[PDB]
Amino acid sequence: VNPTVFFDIAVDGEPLGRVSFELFADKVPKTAENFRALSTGEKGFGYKGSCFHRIIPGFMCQGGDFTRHNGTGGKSIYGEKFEDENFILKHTGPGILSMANAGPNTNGSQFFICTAKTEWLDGKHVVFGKVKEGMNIVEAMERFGSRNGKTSKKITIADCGQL
Repeated sequence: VNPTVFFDIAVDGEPLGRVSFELFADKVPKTAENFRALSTGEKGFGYKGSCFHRIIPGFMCQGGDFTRHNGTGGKSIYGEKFEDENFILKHTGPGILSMANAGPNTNGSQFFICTAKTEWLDGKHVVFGKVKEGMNIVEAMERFGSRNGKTSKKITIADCGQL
């Protein structure tokens, strides 16, 4: 079946709670595997200790830049970038997990958790999972965002792995 991965979220080092994601390996196996492996760290690098650098309430939470912590870095398990696998799945509402990118076929490690329906991203960003448990924790994280995306406290992935 599809893998489930968890993030344990901290706010300025204090524990907030746990989010778990279902990864749609049955429909986007290469994209799901990248996120899974970065969550376990099994390749020697990944998300543990990294931050959510951009949070816009009513839009999305963005993270995954574990090399420069500000949206300019990250890398995939396949190299610096990899292709758009397919666009079968759509941005249907809160909880959707989708890849950030900088143009066609530029996926790395950055991702965003949607907190609203974002249909204008359909066909441009690859959807590859959804929040399974802990959407309330995503809602709590949202409250530390701002209109321009800067967070008022440091939101980090204190631990992560596969359930």
